[PDB]
Amino acid sequence: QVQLQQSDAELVKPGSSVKISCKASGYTFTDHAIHWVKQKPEQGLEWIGHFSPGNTDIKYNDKFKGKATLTVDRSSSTAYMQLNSLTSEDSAVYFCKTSTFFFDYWGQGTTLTVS
Amino acid sequence: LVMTQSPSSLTVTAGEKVTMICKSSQSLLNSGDQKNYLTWYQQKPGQPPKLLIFWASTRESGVPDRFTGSGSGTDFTLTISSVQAEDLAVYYCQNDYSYPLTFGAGTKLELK
Repeated sequence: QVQLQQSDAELVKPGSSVKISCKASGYTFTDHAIHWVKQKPEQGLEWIGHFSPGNTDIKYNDKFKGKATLTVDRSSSTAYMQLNSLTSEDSAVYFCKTSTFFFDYWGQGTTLTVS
Repeated sequence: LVMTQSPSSLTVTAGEKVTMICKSSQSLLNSGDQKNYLTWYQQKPGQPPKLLIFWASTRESGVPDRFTGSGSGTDFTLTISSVQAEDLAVYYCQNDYSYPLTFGAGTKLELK
């Protein structure tokens, strides 16, 4: 089957920085762009950006330009997102997902709690 | 570009019909291919979102006929003809027309 394994949950001190991973399998990695989504603790999704592997096309949401940076490691079929300058605003579950509605596979999410 | 969903939340009994609304500030109709680029996601608790509807009305593989998307332009609805216990979720509409790919604040379905 298609799988997206996300890194384990992170508890982290403010002004600190974290790197979520998203390890893909069961599909050719380069076919589909990895999108990242922030789920606000109450209710709400925010689209962070996407990273198309192969075609190195990287879009960011203006809101997240400066907070988020999207890397990739093609040799291991893994997308990364790094979050910088963490405030308690950034406390949320972060999902990686494949494509824009043509392929529909999500990571199990990575909780990021900031105290 | 702003997506407004309503209601924020609602409570039904299983069996009853339910409707939620999604307005956008700007039209999602692309006359290029004549489709409304509006996507519905169901997100159950402890779970990632799941595609329900794309192009306003087209239902993803596996999703029951009781989910019906409609509308065009700026004014869209999702309807669950008969709510089931398995439908307890938050429903999000997403703008798939232009960057950034904004979501609504979601309609949270709860049950009695």
